[PDB]
Amino acid sequence: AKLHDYYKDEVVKKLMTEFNYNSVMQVPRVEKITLNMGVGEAIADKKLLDNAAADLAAISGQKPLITKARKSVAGFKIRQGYPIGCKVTLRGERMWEFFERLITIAVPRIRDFRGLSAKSFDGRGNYSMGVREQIIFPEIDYDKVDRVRGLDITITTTAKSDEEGRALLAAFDFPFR
Amino acid sequence: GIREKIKLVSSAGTGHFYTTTKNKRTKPEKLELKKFDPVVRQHVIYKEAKI
Amino acid sequence: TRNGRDSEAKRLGVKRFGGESVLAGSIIVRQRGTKFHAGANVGCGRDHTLFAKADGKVKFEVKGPKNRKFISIEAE
Amino acid sequence: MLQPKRTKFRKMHKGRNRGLAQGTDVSFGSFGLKAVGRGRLTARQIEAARRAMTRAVKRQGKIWIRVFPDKPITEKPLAVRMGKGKGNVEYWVALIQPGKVLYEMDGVPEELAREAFKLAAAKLPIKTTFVTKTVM
Amino acid sequence: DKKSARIRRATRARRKLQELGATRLVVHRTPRHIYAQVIAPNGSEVLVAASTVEKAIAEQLKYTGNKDAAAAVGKAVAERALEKGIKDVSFDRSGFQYHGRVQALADAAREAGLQF
Amino acid sequence: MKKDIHPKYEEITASCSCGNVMKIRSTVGHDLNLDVCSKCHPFFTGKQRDVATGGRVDRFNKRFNIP
RNA sequence: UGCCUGGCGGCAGUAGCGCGGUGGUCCCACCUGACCCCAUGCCGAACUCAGAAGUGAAACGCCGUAGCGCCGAUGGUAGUGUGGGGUCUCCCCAUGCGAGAGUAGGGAACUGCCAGGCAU
RNA sequence: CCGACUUACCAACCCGAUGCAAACUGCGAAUACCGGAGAAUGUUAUCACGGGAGACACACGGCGGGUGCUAACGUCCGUC
RNA sequence: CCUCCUAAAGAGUAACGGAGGAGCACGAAGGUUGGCUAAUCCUGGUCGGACAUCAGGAGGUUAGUGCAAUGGCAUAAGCCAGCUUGACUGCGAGCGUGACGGCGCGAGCAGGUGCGAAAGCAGGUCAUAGUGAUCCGGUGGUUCUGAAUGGAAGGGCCAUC
Ligand SMILES: [Mg+2]
Ligand SMILES: [Mg+2]
Ligand SMILES: [Mg+2]
Ligand SMILES: [Mg+2]
Ligand SMILES: [Mg+2]
Ligand SMILES: [Mg+2]
Ligand SMILES: [Mg+2]
Ligand SMILES: [Mg+2]
Ligand SMILES: [Mg+2]
Ligand SMILES: [Mg+2]
Ligand SMILES: [Mg+2]
Ligand SMILES: [Mg+2]
Ligand SMILES: [Mg+2]
Ligand SMILES: [Mg+2]
Ligand SMILES: [Mg+2]
Ligand SMILES: [Mg+2]
Ligand SMILES: [Mg+2]
Ligand SMILES: [Mg+2]
Ligand SMILES: [Mg+2]
Ligand SMILES: [Mg+2]
Ligand SMILES: [Mg+2]
Ligand SMILES: [Mg+2]
Ligand SMILES: [Mg+2]
Ligand SMILES: [Mg+2]
Ligand SMILES: [Mg+2]
Ligand SMILES: [Mg+2]
Ligand SMILES: [Mg+2]
Ligand SMILES: [Mg+2]
Ligand SMILES: [Mg+2]
Ligand SMILES: [Mg+2]
Ligand SMILES: [Mg+2]
Ligand SMILES: [Mg+2]
Ligand SMILES: [Mg+2]
Ligand SMILES: [Mg+2]
Repeated sequence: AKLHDYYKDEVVKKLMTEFNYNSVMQVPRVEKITLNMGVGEAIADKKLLDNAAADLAAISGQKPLITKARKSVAGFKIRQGYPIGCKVTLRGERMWEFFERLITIAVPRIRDFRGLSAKSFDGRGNYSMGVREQIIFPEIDYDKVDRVRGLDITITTTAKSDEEGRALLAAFDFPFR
Repeated sequence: GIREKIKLVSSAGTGHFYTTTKNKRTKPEKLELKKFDPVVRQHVIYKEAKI
Repeated sequence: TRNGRDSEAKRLGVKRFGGESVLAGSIIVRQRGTKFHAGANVGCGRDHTLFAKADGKVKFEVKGPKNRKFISIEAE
Repeated sequence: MLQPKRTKFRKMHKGRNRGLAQGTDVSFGSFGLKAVGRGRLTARQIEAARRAMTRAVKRQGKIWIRVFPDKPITEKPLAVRMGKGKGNVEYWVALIQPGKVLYEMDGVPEELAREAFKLAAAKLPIKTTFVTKTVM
Repeated sequence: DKKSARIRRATRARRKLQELGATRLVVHRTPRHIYAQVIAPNGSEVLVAASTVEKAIAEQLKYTGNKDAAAAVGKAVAERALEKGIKDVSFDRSGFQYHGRVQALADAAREAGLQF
Repeated sequence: MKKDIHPKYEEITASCSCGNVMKIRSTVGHDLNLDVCSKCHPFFTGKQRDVATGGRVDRFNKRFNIP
């Protein structure tokens, strides 16, 4: 809750002033975080996909869903229904917790940093972001690794405009370039 | 074409049987549905036998 | 040379028109799908045949938010 | 020649050609060549009339063709009997009813237009006349 | 959207009940309150009605939106109907999935009498 | 949250270089010794430069010292 | 009797959408918890329960406005039943029926039962 | 490694305008057909059952069409 | 044998007329209860590319339907789950379609089932193709018949090849 707490007094009240939100309800809050990691190399061997699953379960604290192709595509030689990736939605206590971790452990282990981008926003205000390796999280143990592997990390928000979001992020001292 | 014919036989020893079809390649499992035997006038087990 | 085929006609359509006096059972329409929908005292068969469920008179009407056509038996 | 790039079907019933036309106004250009009679216009007749009226303005102004031949016409080979299926497609036509503006011109003087359209009309199987825009 | 997703979820049963021409005991529940009414077969005429907004029922209750407010409404209506003239009835979830508060309302009405 | 399908998720302690210590919930299942927290980091702190370009003329006058 | 609001209908775009305002006493919504009843192919998001610190931001209801949708004459034209006729692949005359499109224009729905709150 | 200047030329979606369709339809007749009610008229003209058949090569003309060349005293259907 | 058109707005309607399909498949792809909503483009995002999986927006069925075409389909007949065998036996008011043989639809009765708290629903599948008379034989059943009589053989009847 650290940052849920921080959010509930420090963040809300700053943003409160700098936009002149009359209603408090108007203040952007963070809704949910979701961690995709597609694993096309599944159609080759299915063990790989489950091996991802444990990673994403080890990072995040909860079992991932296993996603399947919506339609068949011949481009990648897949057919509708084969498992090809896995996600976790994070919503509460756990969502704020992982977030805390992301900022204050994971992201300053990025092999050579320059912050993150502040360009990656959808236009409504939901921050999307990749990670090249998965050693970034100390949840995993680097000498017990099969492969280098990545994920998306998408922070879905109640922000209305692209801009208004950025503020919400920054106000948690989010490391933008 | 491929679906064979089979008879399902009452467990109530009456003799009475139904008939149906089956893909044996794909599902080779002696089919055991439960049907109404009218010689004893009660639902009982029926078990796949050969036509 | 590659043509020359056709199927046998199915005599579909309305058998009993608006105002006609019918007996319970009588077929009203034969159709493919529910071009007409069963209304009051009217059943719908497994080939979407509409039939009277009670002696009376046939009645068509348009009703509902989709402007569908319904058939009903007034029990006159 | 003008001809549908593709069609749902190869061959069409004969049909009839009753009625008056839709498209009786000069809509694009200033002058048009309207059809008084009734008949078929073949792709070839359209191309021949088009070339005639182009050449006699020396590529000044702009020509619209309002009609388009989208009806295929079949014929039986020589020395074959009746029956054994429908014939093979040979050429394409447009059905013309009285009133159908056929071509439109713009960007030349009226008296030049007159002489351009008079030539093209000699290439057509249907009686035509010259027409102008109307305010309404 | 919740209400749209709910209304849709109710409509099949709502329509079945029309054709059968049944007096229907129809529920409605929100965070704070639960309601009941019994509608004439035509679907346009209330006969008896009971809820946690009528002061007479509420003044007992510790809270107007729980499984005990339910039982209170699930009795008032059944009394007010059995004393009217209405024994046989059909229950109408109305989207809400027969459980908890909604089911509590219903069970109590089976105790009073209402024969569904 | 469903029962007995998810991994253990518990308190630990995460001691950086700069003495910085933070109780945190994680699977890892024992206390970490990490080396660069959000306080120990050039970028977060404000350190990293951007590589000094445009030295050629400074270089040359530093290197030779000639009239 | 008036004004609000919730539930169930009739009716099924003259009733829908957009654009602009506006409402929290009650109602409704978001909302606050989650060991429990119940729940998630992961997630109290949804469903479910126990509640009332907060806000009407969204949503929802209400009010206004013609940018759209929608409705739409009168007249004329097209067609066509019967009887005549021609220059008969297509038309014309007498009589009966008479569109579609488009034009003027309409239009920001109308209405029943029950309950609740306020005002008189 | 991107670029940058320039388009003598091609043009998707979208927007506005103009057409066409037996196998297109956000429209839609006249007639025809089904059912009900009422007069007048008609040597029951109607339906059922029983005795006896013949016929199952059709032709042209009008109207609506397929085929053919809107050829045929052609050919194939509907209707008088 | 099925679907569309020709076919002239009820049915039906020919040609060596114009176009396409069938000679199956499913113990779930059937029954019921509970729940759910498509295509496609745009924006952002590790490998990841025009196209895989994630998040948001626009969109509103332009998707989907075991297999043709047509008519249907949101209360979905489309998609996912739990439990299950109504892919029941006897019958059937009434009606549709045929020259006939036949084929089709069916509410309700009786017995015994499944799902649902219940109201209810279920006699296969969104519907329309997936088919072969009679004879002569086979298999199982049978309060029938049994050439002097008791049996039996053969015959009938019901189920099926
Ligand atoms: Mg047919
Ligand atoms: Mg049925
Ligand atoms: Mg015609
Ligand atoms: Mg025309
Ligand atoms: Mg909630
Ligand atoms: Mg109009
Ligand atoms: Mg008029
Ligand atoms: Mg009009
Ligand atoms: Mg409005
Ligand atoms: Mg009559
Ligand atoms: Mg009469
Ligand atoms: Mg003969
Ligand atoms: Mg003959
Ligand atoms: Mg002949
Ligand atoms: Mg003849
Ligand atoms: Mg003729
Ligand atoms: Mg002669
Ligand atoms: Mg002849
Ligand atoms: Mg017809
Ligand atoms: Mg006709
Ligand atoms: Mg004939
Ligand atoms: Mg034929
Ligand atoms: Mg199915
Ligand atoms: Mg269902
Ligand atoms: Mg992509
Ligand atoms: Mg989306
Ligand atoms: Mg489609
Ligand atoms: Mg189904
Ligand atoms: Mg009978
Ligand atoms: Mg039970
Ligand atoms: Mg089917
Ligand atoms: Mg023999
Ligand atoms: Mg004997
Ligand atoms: Mg003997």
